[PDB]
Amino acid sequence: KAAAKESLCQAALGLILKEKAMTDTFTLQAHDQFSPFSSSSGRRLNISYTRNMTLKDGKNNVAIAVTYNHDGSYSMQIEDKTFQVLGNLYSEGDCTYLKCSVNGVASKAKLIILENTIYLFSKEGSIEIDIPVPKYLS
Amino acid sequence: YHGDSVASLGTQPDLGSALYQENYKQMKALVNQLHERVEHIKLGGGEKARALHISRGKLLPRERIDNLIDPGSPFLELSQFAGYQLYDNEEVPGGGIITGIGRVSGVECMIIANDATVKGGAYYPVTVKKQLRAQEIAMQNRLPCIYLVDSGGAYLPRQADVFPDRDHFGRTFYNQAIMSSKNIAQIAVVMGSCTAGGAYVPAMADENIIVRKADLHCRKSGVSDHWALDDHHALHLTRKVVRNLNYQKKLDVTIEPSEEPLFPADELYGIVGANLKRSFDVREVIARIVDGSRFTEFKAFYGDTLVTGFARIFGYPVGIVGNNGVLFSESAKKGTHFVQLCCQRNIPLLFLQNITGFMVGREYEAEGIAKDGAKMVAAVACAQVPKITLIIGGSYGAGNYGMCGRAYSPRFLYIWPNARISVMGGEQAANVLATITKDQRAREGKQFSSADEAALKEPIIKKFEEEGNPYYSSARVWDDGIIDPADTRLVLGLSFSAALNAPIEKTDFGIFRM
Amino acid sequence: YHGDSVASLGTQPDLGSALYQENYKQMKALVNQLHERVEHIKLGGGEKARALHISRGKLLPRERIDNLIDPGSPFLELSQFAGYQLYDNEEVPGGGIITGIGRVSGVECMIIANDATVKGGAYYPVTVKKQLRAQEIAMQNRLPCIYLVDSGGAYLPRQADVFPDRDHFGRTFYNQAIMSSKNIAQIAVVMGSCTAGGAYVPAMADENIIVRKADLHCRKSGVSDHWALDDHHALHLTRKVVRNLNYQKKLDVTIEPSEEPLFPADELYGIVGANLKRSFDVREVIARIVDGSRFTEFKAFYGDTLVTGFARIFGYPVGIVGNNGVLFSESAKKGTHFVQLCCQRNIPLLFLQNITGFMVGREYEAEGIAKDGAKMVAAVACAQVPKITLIIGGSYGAGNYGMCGRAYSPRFLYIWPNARISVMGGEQAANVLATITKDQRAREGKQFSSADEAALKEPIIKKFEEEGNPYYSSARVWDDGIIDPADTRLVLGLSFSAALNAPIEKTDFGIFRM
Amino acid sequence: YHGDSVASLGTQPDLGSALYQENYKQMKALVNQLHERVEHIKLGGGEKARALHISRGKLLPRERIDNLIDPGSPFLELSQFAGYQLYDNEEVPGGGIITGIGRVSGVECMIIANDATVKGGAYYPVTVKKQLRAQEIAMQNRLPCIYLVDSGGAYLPRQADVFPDRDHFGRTFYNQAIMSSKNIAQIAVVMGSCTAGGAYVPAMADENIIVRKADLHCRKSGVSDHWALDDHHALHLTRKVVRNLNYQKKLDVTIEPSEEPLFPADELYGIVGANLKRSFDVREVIARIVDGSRFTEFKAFYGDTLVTGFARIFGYPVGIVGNNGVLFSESAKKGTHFVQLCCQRNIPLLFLQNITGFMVGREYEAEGIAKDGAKMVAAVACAQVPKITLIIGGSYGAGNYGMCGRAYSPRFLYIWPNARISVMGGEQAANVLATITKDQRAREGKQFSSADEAALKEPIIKKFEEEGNPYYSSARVWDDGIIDPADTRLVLGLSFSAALNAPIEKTDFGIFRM
Ligand SMILES: CC(C)=CC(=O)SCCNC(=O)CCNC(=O)[C@H](O)C(C)(C)COP(=O)(O)OP(=O)(O)OC[C@@H]1O[C@H](n2cnc3c(N)ncnc32)[C@@H](O)[C@@H]1OP(=O)(O)O
Ligand SMILES: CC(C)=CC(=O)SCCNC(=O)CCNC(=O)[C@H](O)C(C)(C)COP(=O)(O)OP(=O)(O)OC[C@@H]1O[C@H](n2cnc3c(N)ncnc32)[C@@H](O)[C@@H]1OP(=O)(O)O
Ligand SMILES: CC(C)=CC(=O)SCCNC(=O)CCNC(=O)[C@H](O)C(C)(C)COP(=O)(O)OP(=O)(O)OC[C@@H]1O[C@H](n2cnc3c(N)ncnc32)[C@@H](O)[C@@H]1OP(=O)(O)O
Repeated sequence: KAAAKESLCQAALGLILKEKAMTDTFTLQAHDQFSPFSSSSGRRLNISYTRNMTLKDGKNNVAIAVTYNHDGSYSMQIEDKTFQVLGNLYSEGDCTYLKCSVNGVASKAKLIILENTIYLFSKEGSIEIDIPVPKYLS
Repeated sequence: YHGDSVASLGTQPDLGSALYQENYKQMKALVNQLHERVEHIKLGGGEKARALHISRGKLLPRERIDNLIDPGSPFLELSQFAGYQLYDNEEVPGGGIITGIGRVSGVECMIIANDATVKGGAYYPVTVKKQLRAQEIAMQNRLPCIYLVDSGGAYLPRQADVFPDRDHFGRTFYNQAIMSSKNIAQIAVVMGSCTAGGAYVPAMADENIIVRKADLHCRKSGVSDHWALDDHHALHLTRKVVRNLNYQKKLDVTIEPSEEPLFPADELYGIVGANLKRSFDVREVIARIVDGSRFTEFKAFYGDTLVTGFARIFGYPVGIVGNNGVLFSESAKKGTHFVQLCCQRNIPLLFLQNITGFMVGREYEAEGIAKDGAKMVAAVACAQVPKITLIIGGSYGAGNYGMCGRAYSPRFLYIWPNARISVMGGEQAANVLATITKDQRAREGKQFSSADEAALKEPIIKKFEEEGNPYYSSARVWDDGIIDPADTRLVLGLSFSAALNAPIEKTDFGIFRM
Repeated sequence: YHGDSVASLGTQPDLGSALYQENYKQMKALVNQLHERVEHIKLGGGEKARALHISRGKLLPRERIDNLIDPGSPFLELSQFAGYQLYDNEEVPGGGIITGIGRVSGVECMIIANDATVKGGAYYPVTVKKQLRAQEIAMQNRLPCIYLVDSGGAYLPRQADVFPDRDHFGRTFYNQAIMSSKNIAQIAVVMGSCTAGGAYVPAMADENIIVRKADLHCRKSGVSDHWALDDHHALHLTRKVVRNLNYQKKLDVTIEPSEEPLFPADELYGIVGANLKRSFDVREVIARIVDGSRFTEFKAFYGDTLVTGFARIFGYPVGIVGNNGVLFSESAKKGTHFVQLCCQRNIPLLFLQNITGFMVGREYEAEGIAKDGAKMVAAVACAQVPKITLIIGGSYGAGNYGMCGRAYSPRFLYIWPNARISVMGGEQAANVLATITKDQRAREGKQFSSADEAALKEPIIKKFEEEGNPYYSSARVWDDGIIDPADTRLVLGLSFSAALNAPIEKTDFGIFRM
Repeated sequence: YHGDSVASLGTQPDLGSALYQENYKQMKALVNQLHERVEHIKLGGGEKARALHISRGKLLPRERIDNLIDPGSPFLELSQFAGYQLYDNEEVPGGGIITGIGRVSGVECMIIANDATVKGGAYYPVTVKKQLRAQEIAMQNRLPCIYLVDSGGAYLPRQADVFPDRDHFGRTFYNQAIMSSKNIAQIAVVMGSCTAGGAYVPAMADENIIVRKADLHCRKSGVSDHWALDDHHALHLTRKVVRNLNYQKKLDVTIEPSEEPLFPADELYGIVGANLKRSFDVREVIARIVDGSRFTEFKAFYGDTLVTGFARIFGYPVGIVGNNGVLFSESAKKGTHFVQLCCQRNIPLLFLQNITGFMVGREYEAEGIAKDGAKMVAAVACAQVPKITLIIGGSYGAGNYGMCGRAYSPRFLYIWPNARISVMGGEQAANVLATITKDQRAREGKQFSSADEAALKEPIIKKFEEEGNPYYSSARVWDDGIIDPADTRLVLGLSFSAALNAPIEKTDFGIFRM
């Protein structure tokens, strides 16, 4: 069946968290370990950052607007509905597991991004969401 | 060994106090007004020009910034209020240009993007001033510059203020050349039309990226170093170029693990309030911003009006100098001593200005205060460590110079929404002028009436009140921004981080007039 | 061996020619007007304030300068026209301050003297700008500064333009401190009242001289280093202090015996005239000013529009670059080559600007001209040899930048009484604006009438014509003075002499975009 | 942030193509021949001298190298083909000396070992040239030198070419002294007889190791610093000495994790082939050698004949410049720009030469091509970053100079087994000579016959063909070795690693003739 709104929210959160993890890896090597720039906060002076993202579900293309709240939670609006999502990645055994709350509903899954496809494996099932290629290259 | 404990500043304020309630109300109102105005400026040139810009297929400048910087990286915008009601009938949001510091490919860079929506990206005088300030910051802190050129040239109806003089438009190119000579990367991205007087920016740059849709420039002129299909591709290419810069950050100061302050920052609203007549202990602010609220005061019982000490912000060492009352001889000497000490040990300096007006005291023997403040002024001017100034209250007279005002080239300067800056208080200036005219017309035997006294006094009062407004001072580029106090710590962190890119070099002092 | 002969430039002009007669008439009229205005400015604040100043026993500032400098030494005054009709109703002769370079005890020094007659010596914004320019000159050329302080503080009704910003009043003190750190002597002579905000100047200075009639300052404050009975005694003490400076002039360029030019300088009046539409050969000017009229041209047949070569002025070597027509690609490349060559050999540079307007040619393919002029701009900006610019004709557009305008920090910049400076010609700007509005309102489907075309065009024409006036440009400090052409050689000599005080250091260039 | 993707070069070649098959056959044949010749050279002086050397108890030089270097470390031998058929009747394998770079005790060192088997270790002129080249490499890259001295002195029948001149035998000692002055370790191991003219090497060295079986040298002369029982003990002592050197490698470039190229290297055989008349895209080679096949081209659509860009090899940054056709004006300007850029950012440079002959085009207006190639030549000469040249095809005329030939001191220079090097193509030289003689003898009225034309042409053709052979060029030391293309990447890695030992210092440029 067609993927719901919440699955797309979880996938977007996972991609953002992977970007944060990469930022941490780069920070570890650098001299300036504690610089505030290395945080993935997305803070701005007197404005709240909203990032426009596009994710491909099946044939359909779905646009998510992710607002980086000050507290660290994300306010993602897709279509006419706004979802409050807070989550984190931690490693269970050897597999990266995303635990995330969407509008206060807690869900646990294991997240694998290979190439342009995000796989969320959970008890309910597997959800695959495709990052569109920039197509300016490749 | 780093295990012994240290005493921490700060006390829990009285939330039940009526004074705290009233101060909180006023400061929260000021911050809400600031946020609303910033949102309106963020909206840009207008729905008309925004729709036109989108129809041409180009991205809005804020979207350009969002895609350019690293994902989730904080972006430090500067001078969001340039041109705010500066010109009589023309609304120029953000000065028509967006300047900030952000992390691209793991490197702090200064990003300068023209806003095409505002008057087709023409260059108002304030726009030139903003750009020159940004270039100065990048030169001083040794930061790569990225230009997102969507320009329209000088605003012709105001050419006399844009073209001819030293700090006018040409200085831009001058800065570019110089920063190229000192090996500071210059990247130009021609995301708009390559109009007359615009091609100079790509030609001066070290590397170019040009969006496809002059055509002669990429194929034959060879000005183009890279050629991009559209905006997204151009931004990606820019990130790749920045990576290829072959740069590594060199820090030369000791680092310690960072720790949050012990007290919530929003309490500042209650402590400071909006009334300058009431006073407060700067130690409260210091406790709210520094790491772990740990502070090591220096000469605590001498010159109590100045508060000087050492602390850490996000693990970096800082020497903090702040006003706690009327500055005196002992305070000036303490400040000079502390500045020398910090310069010797290569520690960044942070000034907090809360200069107190002289309405309280008639004379204050300006001669001795001057004789001592001159020493502090010389010491501050000759210093070479990074200096960051923050104006949390009034700033008047030579005290502003003594506490590292704009003339003394601090790396950054911010003001809180409740500041006031002017040469003197309005009433003091009125009294001075009234006395001058009275004495003169007595000298020539003319009679001075009280009606004339009021006639001189009132316009001066209103004019000084109007000119002291933070928005008035930030409309011109007299400060790098108005910041919500609740965020102050964070901003300082970012600022200091950037200031660490440049190496710290030794300080040379003039003759210390003993 | 230095015996082989060299060909000399210059030809005898046709005195009988009607064109020469008319040009001579016009230029002589301009020079007479300039001389009359200078005399009126020299008269000072007015007979009222002059009588009051004399009654107090103090000397007039020009008399102070006359007694201070060496007997019979020439004095190079700067910016005599600052504030000329700058403010609407207030007449501010000379900007209220007198700045110049003169020889004291055999040492070139920069003298800065407040004029007490003009508004009690208050500081108008233009006065601050003039003083900052003088301090910048002294810093760059490493000249001792002598202040003759008779001040009145900031002009309160204009505080917003004098106190707060970076290039505002405080920068003065900043400069003082810096120039003390780099071992450049600072001498202050308090010849007037030590009012509020004035004591900072003596306190910052290395050495002080105070005229007796604060009293506390000499006896107890100890700010006073010397104590003089009156003005004459103070000036003598200043000369003694300057002698005690222990300084010797170090020159690092080859010197040859000087020889006068072969042709009279007044002939320039006939050659140049007052009409910019007519053109002339810059080689005539070069022949009139350089030593012995000897000139060694470089690349004479390539880029003929630019003329570049080597000569000597009062025995010093100079590289001369001047415009002889519309600048082109080849001219830009020749200029870049010549600038590199002169920088390599450590030779001072002298630019002569006679930029030609684009009214003659519609397009001139601004893209290629820009692509090449960028190289020349970069080369000029990065240069480190002393640079002196002289504007003998029109100066428009980016050509002004290419020929070392103010933005590029020439050590000096002078203009002839017939110059014009602006971003473009007036009619060109009018056409540009008319086309923009026509195209836009066509885009929105609105009709554009010819009456509207004239309505836009005429104000722009008048405004550009007014703003291009030499007096308009020199009222603001956009140039260091308007000079009679007949004296040009002499002025240059003095200027170059001063510029030789500082050592010449190596030039670093950015990436030469090939 | 380092997460955004980058496009990769390279395409899968058509294995089924007949052209690919034929090219693969030819190149594989060339490589097999090269390997066989190298094996024969490795066999050494001969079974006679090898048995004699073993009977004396001494180790063979290759065994010495094997025991000296770290276990399993790769060893980079240089100039394995020196003296290959250089002298008419005398076979001199390897030039009689073995030079290479290897890791001893974790330090890159330059090892120079005399081969006693070849003519008793006498010094042929080519041997002196090889040793001087090795010493030059070590000096430039700041590498400790280890000498395994088993010498026999100069080859007397050729003394006139070995003893007297500047680059003759004495320069060896000169280099030693200089490299000792600049603190570059000199270690000498006297593993053979200390004959006349040999003791100078131990005496010049910083430290000595002498195998027991002069006796006077260790006991009384005191030249001996260490005294070893036999070869194995001497090599162990050498490793201990190297450890005691107190040296640590200082790198000043950014490093990234290394990644293998996306395409197999052996495919190069098919792509390049052995026929120079056919051409190929250098981008294929670049894709085969650089890390991850990731390449960031610079000015792709201007001067398409030159290919310039940035890449990484084993994590180090490199700027790659290669020929893809006939060089032109735009190509030269692009190359100059790229060289300036790389020098500014302190990035090593890698040149790939595939100069195309002028047989295709009669004139090619050599004047303009020269006028532009001069700029590229100057830029390459003045550069200071490490430069490594690789000749993958033809190398003719001034293009060889422009692409950093031997005269321009690249840190290393290698050639593929299919290269050709000469001043011109043979037929072009024949035509030039024929035209010269024809025109001259026409000038004197003499008749020129076609038989004479063939008589001049044929010897020139054969001579140029013979002299262009890679083996001819490597017999003399014109290159540091002939490398199998399939190993190219690896070699470059090692080379660049060694080049990183020396610090990179700033580049000074001459006058850029615009
Ligand atoms: C360095 C040196 C030494 C010298 C120089 O640089 S000399 C440079 C000369 N400039 C040009 O040659 C650019 C002329 N512009 C154009 O060619 C275009 O306009 C663009 C490119 C700006 C894109 O703009 P666009 O075409 O996409 O939209 P538009 O609405 O047309 O944009 C707003 C409209 O610009 C009008 N406008 C008024 N004054 C100016 C002005 N000074 N510059 C530009 N535009 C202006 C404005 O009045 C109207 O809007 P309004 O007021 O009616 O609402
Ligand atoms: C650094 C920082 C951080 C801060 C500061 O520095 S805050 C400095 C405050 N200034 C003073 O505290 C000096 C107050 N002057 C005086 O005490 C005297 O005046 C002297 C000392 C100036 C000598 O002058 P004098 O007494 O010999 O003659 P006088 O004719 O009186 O001189 C002209 C008359 O000055 C009037 N006038 C108007 N505006 C000003 C003005 N801004 N400053 C001075 N004078 C002014 C003018 O209107 C009238 O002439 P007019 O217009 O009627 O013709
Ligand atoms: C620095 C300055 C300023 C000056 C000088 O340095 S002036 C140095 C003068 N040199 C000597 O004083 C060493 C004289 N050698 C000997 O004393 C020995 O020979 C040893 C030590 C070389 C060991 O060699 P060995 O004795 O173990 O074996 P051997 O077969 O004998 O070795 C091969 C045979 O060497 C013959 N041979 C021909 N030419 C030479 C030559 N120039 N040097 C050495 N040998 C040569 C070769 O023709 C024959 O072999 P071949 O050609 O018959 O097959």
